[PDB]
Amino acid sequence: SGAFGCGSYRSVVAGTQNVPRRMTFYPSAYELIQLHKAHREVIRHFYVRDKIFDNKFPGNALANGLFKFVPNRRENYHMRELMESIRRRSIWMHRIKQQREINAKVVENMEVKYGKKAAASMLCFTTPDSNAYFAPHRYQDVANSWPNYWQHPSVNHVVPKPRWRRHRELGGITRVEDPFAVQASDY
Amino acid sequence: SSIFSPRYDWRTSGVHDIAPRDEGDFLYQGPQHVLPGAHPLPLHHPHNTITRPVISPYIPSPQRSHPYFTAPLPELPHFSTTKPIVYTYGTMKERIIAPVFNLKNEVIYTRELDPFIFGMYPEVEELSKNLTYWMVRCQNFASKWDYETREIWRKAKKNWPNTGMGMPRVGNRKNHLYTWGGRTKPSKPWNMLMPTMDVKTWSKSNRMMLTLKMLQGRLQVVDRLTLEEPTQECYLELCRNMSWDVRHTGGGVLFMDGGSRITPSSEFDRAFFFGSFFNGRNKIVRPTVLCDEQYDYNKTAAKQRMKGPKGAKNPIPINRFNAYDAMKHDRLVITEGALMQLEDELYEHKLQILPPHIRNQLPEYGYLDSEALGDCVPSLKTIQMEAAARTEEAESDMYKSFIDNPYNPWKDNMDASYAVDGADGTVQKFVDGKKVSWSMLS
Amino acid sequence: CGHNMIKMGWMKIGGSWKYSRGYNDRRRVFARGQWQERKMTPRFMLAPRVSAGGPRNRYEGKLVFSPLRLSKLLWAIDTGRINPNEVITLYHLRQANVVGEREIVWPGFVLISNGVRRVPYPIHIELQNASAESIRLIEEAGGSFTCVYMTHEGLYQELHPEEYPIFMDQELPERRGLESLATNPSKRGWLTRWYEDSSKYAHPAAGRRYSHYLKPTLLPWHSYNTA
Amino acid sequence: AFRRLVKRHKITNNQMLLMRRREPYKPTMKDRQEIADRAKLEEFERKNADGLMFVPEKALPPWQKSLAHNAKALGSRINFRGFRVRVADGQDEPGFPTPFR
Amino acid sequence: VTRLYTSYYTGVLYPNQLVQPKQRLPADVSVSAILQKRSEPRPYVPLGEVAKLELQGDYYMEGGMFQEALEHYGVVAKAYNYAYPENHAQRIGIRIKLSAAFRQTGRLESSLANIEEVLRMLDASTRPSLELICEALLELGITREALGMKREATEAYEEALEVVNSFHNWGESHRMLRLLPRLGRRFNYNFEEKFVYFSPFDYDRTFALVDQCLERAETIFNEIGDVEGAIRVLQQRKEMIDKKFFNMRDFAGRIHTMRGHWKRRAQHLTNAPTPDELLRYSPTIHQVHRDFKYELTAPIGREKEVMPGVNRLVLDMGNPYRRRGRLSNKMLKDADHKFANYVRQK
Amino acid sequence: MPRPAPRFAMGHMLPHRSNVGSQFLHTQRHGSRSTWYKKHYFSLRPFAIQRHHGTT
Amino acid sequence: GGFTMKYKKGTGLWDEDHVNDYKTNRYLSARATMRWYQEMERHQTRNSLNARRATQSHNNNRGLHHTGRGAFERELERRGVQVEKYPLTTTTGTMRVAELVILRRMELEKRAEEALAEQRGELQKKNPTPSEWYDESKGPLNPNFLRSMRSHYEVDIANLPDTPLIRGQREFF
Amino acid sequence: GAFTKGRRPVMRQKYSREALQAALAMVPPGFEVADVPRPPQRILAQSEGIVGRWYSNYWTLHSMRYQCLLAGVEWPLGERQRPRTNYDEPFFFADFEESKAIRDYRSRWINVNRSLVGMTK
Amino acid sequence: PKMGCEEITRKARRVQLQPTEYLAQHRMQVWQLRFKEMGPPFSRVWVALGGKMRRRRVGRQVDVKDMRYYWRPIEPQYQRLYMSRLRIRDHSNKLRQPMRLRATNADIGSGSSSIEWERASNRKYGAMLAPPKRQDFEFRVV
RNA sequence: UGUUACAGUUGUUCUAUAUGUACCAAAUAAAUAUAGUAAGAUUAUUUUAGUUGAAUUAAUAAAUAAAUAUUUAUUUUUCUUUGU
Ligand SMILES: NC(=O)c1ccc[n+]([C@@H]2O[C@H](COP(=O)([O-])OP(=O)(O)OC[C@H]3O[C@@H](n4cnc5c(N)ncnc54)[C@H](O)[C@@H]3O)[C@@H](O)[C@H]2O)c1
Ligand SMILES: [Mg+2]
Ligand SMILES: [Mg+2]
Ligand SMILES: [Mg+2]
Ligand SMILES: [Mg+2]
Repeated sequence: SGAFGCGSYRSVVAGTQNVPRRMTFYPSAYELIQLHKAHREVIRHFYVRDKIFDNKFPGNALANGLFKFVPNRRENYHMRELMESIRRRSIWMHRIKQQREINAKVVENMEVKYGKKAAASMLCFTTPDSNAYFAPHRYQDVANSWPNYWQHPSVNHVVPKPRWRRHRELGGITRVEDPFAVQASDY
Repeated sequence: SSIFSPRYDWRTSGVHDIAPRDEGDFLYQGPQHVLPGAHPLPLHHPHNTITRPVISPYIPSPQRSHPYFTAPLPELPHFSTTKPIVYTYGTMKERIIAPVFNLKNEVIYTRELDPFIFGMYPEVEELSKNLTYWMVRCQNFASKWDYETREIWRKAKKNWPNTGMGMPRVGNRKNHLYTWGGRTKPSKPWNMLMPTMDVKTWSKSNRMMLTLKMLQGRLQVVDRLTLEEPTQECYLELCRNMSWDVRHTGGGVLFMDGGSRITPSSEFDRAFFFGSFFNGRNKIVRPTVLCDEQYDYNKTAAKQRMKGPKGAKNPIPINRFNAYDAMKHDRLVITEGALMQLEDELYEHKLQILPPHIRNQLPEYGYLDSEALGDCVPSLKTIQMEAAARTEEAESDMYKSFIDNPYNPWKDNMDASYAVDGADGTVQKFVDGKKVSWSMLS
Repeated sequence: CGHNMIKMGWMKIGGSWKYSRGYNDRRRVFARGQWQERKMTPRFMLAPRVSAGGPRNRYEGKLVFSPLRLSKLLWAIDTGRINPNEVITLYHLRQANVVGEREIVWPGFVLISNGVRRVPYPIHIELQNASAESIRLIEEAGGSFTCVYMTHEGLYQELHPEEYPIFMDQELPERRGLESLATNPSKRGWLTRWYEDSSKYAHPAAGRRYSHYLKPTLLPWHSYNTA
Repeated sequence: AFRRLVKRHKITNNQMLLMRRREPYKPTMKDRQEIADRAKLEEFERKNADGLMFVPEKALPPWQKSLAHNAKALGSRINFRGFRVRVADGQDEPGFPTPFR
Repeated sequence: VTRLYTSYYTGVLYPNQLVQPKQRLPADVSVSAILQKRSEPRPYVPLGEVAKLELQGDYYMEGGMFQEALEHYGVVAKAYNYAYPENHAQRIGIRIKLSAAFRQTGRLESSLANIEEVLRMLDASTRPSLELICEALLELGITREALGMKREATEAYEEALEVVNSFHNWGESHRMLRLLPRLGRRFNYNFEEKFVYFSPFDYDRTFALVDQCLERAETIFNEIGDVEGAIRVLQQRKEMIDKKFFNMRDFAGRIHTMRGHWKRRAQHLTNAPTPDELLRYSPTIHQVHRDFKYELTAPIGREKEVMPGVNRLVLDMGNPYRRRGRLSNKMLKDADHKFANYVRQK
Repeated sequence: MPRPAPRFAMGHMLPHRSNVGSQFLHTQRHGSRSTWYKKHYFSLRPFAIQRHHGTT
Repeated sequence: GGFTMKYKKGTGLWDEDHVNDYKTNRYLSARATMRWYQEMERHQTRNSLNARRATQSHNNNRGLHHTGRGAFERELERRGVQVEKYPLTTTTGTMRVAELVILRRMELEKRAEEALAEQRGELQKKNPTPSEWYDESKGPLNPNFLRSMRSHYEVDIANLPDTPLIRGQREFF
Repeated sequence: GAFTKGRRPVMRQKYSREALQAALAMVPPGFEVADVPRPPQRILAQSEGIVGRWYSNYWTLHSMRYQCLLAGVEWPLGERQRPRTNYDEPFFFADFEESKAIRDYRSRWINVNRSLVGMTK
Repeated sequence: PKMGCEEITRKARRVQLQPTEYLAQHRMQVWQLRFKEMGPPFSRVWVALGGKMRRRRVGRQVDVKDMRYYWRPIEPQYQRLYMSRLRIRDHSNKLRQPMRLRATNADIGSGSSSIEWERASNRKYGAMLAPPKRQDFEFRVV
């Protein structure tokens, strides 16, 4: 079974010596995302299997205690969808745990070879543009990544600052005191 | 008529009575005369803060990026989002904080919003896709019927010879030329088309519409949507207390009931759902912006007795949030449970949208702590989802003594031996000299 | 808003129709054009047939693989989609979304070394019918390739492992596949060792050859022990 | 088989009412056919001024490249000089000495 | 057919030929008040012939014949002083040109005297032109820096900047020139109609005047050694050109070739709101006055402010099912009472 | 967006059957006119009479 | 007849999912919305009840129990042994889970509102006047929001002058 | 596909370990899986569950065989086919139905070794 | 028709949804037998083997060295006609490249990779392309 | 005068003409069955760019059919011009 990262029965029969592998650090971010969504999928499958009738109208209030699935379809759903999703979630968990063990080994080797702080600095995945995604208030002075660029504090001088004032005779309406500019209208 | 036409200015007199009515007509005093309705910009809907009042800390100003708080207030308790905040390609790149309203029309505390949800800057093409899909879908397709020439019930025989009398050459004369005949290509419900909407575009346009409502300042977050009694008078009293103009003419209200902050749910509150049925401009929608993947099991007209338009056989339900209803209803009221559900359903989407060099930093910063692996306590979920999770946890004990345990599949995979039997022509699995593999039947 | 009447352009509705019958023959599927057929025979009638099936005929079991760029694999590995600490298979590719289900057609894939002249790290991958150059690159880097030439049922079982609770007897590939890729030592087939093993030809009881995994629960609910 | 519906043009000069041909400075149909034939022949002669440059196997048309490659990949797998495969298809003989030859 | 343009070809009518008005100073604010707040901390005259003479004079000044430009300017300025009343725009402009010619010839004292007289005439004027006042005090600054008053020249340039930043509209110059690329309907040929460009240095002369003011101010600051002043002036110049570009900004319509639909130019050529006026009079800051005396709808509390009527009887809500049978009418029974209790008075 | 929804099928145009038109273009029924108050080409539009079309 | 995704029919979170509804309208009144919900629930319930009735009648006609079980399973139930391999959760179990979850939610809401009232009292006692957010430097405030926040301060918040009051310009209240 | 047994289960009842053992007790001693043949294609592939004489049903017999393999129940009956690996008693057999001589493990073992050797690419 | 016409008051035959054509109906076997499609995406040429195909009496064309095996591209007008016959499908979509002469892995995959085939375990990943599996040893028919 | 028997694949007991209920390819009911397809109609002004009598080789290694229409692509020299 090649689902896990160990190898398939075909590789076992071939006898390819792939046992000693280069232990490289791997955060498994994609695998963690997939595990999150698979967990949500399993929970949703359990919900849709355990959905029972709850009707709010008198014409349909005769079957308010039954499952919305007939027993046969409920059994078939539990046998295919629910437990296939559970098996996929288990595969993801197994892969991520294997990678976590390998990462712990790599961290230990790096700490004993260089030191704690050196290994942490070498394993840190920080990019000079990480603030553009995690804290843009620290990236404002680097580049203008705003969809409304005219309001960026670097280009903010272009946005006009009208002189508004409230008018009680108009019902608290705010109105701009800037006089309009004459427009070209004939030629 | 068209402006470039002779018939455009051929009415020279008779349009206006020279005498003005002594009730509403007035004269132009001059430049300082404030005329009602006059505005420099072309506004086909000239409303103000009195006719269509906005519900936000500030009036939307060009000097402000959004008409809400940018930092938590020191006198109000601040609640962060249920999921961590990540800024993608379309987000506003600025902190959005909105006040949560109590059903007594009071601000109890304040809550951070997600830029991926309410920060996806709107685009007219995406909103147009959303609106066009919604209208073409909400059209009624059963009434698209029309008669064909072969559905006229006339004798299948030439009425008169072509050269005999002075009448023109014709045969069955049941075609469209005659007032009683039908068309060769008539309108049919099965010949009409229903468009297909992809989940990506649907979610993007819905989040753009939410961001547009937030920018205009007509988004209001409440803690609950509950009524003491399931009657309509209690709903109308709640609307009168919250200043919700649910009249057919006032600025309508669009509710998104997702439950409380501590008690979220995917089902509407029963009392509020029974009370909200009022003949006005109010609509309640499901707490979701995503949609199911649409399919078509008759793409090649294999099932001929199909009655229904070509295209997607799984269109978007009516009670879903959409650009049409968001534009028709002025205010958008959203509950904290609905906020939590939106965040939970869009978390993995925005994480997959993220670029790789930033995705590799997610477990470093702590955005991928999965409770399934035991690195954190489980996160808050809806009532139904927590019930399903508890049901799974309880039923997990039955898969212990069986080899088909999904929580531990193929546990004897490393300890077994694989043998290639060429006489049988198969590879088999053995444990202690016993064939544990299974030959599939037939 | 108009009629693309041929050889006239986009004409206006309600305009002139007296100079367009090619437009009527375009609307109605009726066609003409014997100006080239009046004297000479068509090219498909003049050309002979190389075989009864035709060139590039995709007969049953032709082994038409979809290409997989070694550069694409290395890009996925450097990006972080694929974990190099494990043995990469087609299931791992599909789960990491490196290839779409549209491309997966029996037989699975072929590793092609287009745009790569050196592999920096050892990679252990299982595929079908990799190129000699790509195999050499992987071996020089230090990895290992295994030409896992599987049947249709084996491919489906490798792509959907959750539909099978236990291991099941997987049939050996066809004669052509056995002679081409499975028992080919150049392709590093997964049955070359079994084919070279001569202890199976002596006695029928000695025909079976066992093989073991080489050597150096998952419950989501964990006890709240931190306090 | 020409356009029976004559093209209309905005008349800016009254002599456009008199002129029948749109571009009078443009040669007639057969004249410009002959002109195009002559110009293309001169360009072809300029292109063939130098001899037929023999081309390696990779810069061949698709319907010859892979055939010529497969016709000698077997001998190319064994590195030794002086192995030639006389393939039927390929570039034809010029018939005279060529500087590229 | 190509056009040789041998014969006389009448020009074409294009929206760039629209007669653009002049930016006027408001009647309340005065140039005298601006200077004070800065210091705190008709008869017949052959005007066609004198215009020929003034054009020849400015041609001489541009070619470098300063004395001839000066005498031409003197003649035409005498003519204008006779032809126009006191404190006239053309009068003050021609004596601006005269002071410039004096300064170029080397009579710096008389140039300064004439430019101060220009300043006092501008103060006496009611609504002078922004371009006129900017050019006047630009000539003032150049005369000051020629005399040796570099700080005062920088002060004049900075007051030009502060006037143009407070009274000049940066988007009015390209209001009718911004949607012009949408007129092009061909992509293979004549595709420069989709890329028609109009430089602001030709359609906003106040912009060019202030640009030259800031350039000279930066030069003087670099000569003196005032890095702070140089940075300030360069920042303001960059902000001005950025405002101009932003007001010229616009997205693209259809890219490829469109056949027909010639009546879309009515929609293309319109008083399209410039970005500046859009962001200024956004319907939320500059709200629309809406009086309910002329309306049939009003807020919940302000029910009596609606347009009045005679013998108004509230029948019911227009429930479209009231036309149906007795069961539908029974279903629409208490809705009217509940609506009344909903819109009751506080 | 895979084949965005057609603008002509948006339910805002029920036109007379013309020469050009898509297979998904819902035109007016045979024998029925597009505009309701246009009994003739010279028929006027009723001043205060409003015919609710489409939705309720 | 023919192929239709019965494996998807009934899989959504609600009854309206995976229903080919092509007879709707862009605006639905109160009666139209009530009938839409009624028809969705009726479609689901009619499908389920008709399937159950057909299955039970077919089993009874074939001579089995209405669930399809036979004499072997009946004798197993008599002896007391478990018949099926996987006994799934019943309606009573699902309703009990929903009930206990809702009760836990209610208790958590009680404790949360207690703690939140405590924190709000502390914050209001600490801050008598509004913070930096009460400024007009970028634009006007909103009278509706001010009338909603009136109850949080001692001074009059909704009373706004016509001038764009600025924090550092003039001391408020 | 819906008539014959193609990729499709035929017995939907999934019994517990005790129900599997109780269903095996009603099998008479002396019964072997090799006794029940595979029904032809034109015969509908169905399973009535655990009824009287259920072992006579080929599809019910092997469906229960797979369920006992999952639940870990010792299968009392024999294998569907017994492989002949060595030359022992009986040293000769009679088969008027010409199937035993070709279905023999020893007869098909050598035919595979002939083909494995005959490959000459 | 009219609102109360006798033609519509009485019932008649009712038209049904018409069946569509085969998706690959307009690709012909003559092309697949004669030519083959070569070249990069936007420079594709259909080539057919050259030479004069003719069956003569015994004793003519003895020297086999003249008969050469070589492929030459067919006339561009014929290639355009044969490519338009493939363009027939989905005419209004201008962003859709013409159909290919021989089916590819991508097309055979798209045939079943849609949403409406996600549950069909069969006809997935080239089931008909793959060779057949071994039937049961006790296989028989009636 | 009426009634019988004969009905179109043919009937009036050979054939031909004639005729078989007001146009003998008889009449009634269904058909988009299909005519290498003869012809007739084909709904919407104020417009915005190239050619007006060419091309024409059945069939082994020869640079290229041309006109019309729709999209689209080449700012290289020079006294001016030049729809490639
Ligand atoms: N083409 C195929 O044969 C195919 C395809 C996909 C999956 N599978 C899986 O292969 C296995 C055996 O297939 P087969 O053709 O040999 O037999 P089968 O699937 O035709 O019959 C298996 C028997 O065991 C029962 N069973 C199946 N899964 C069970 C489980 N998890 N626990 C208890 N009882 C269970 C079935 O209901 C039936 O009685 C099954 O798990 C099946 O789902 C087979
Ligand atoms: Mg074929
Ligand atoms: Mg075909
Ligand atoms: Mg006769
Ligand atoms: Mg052309």
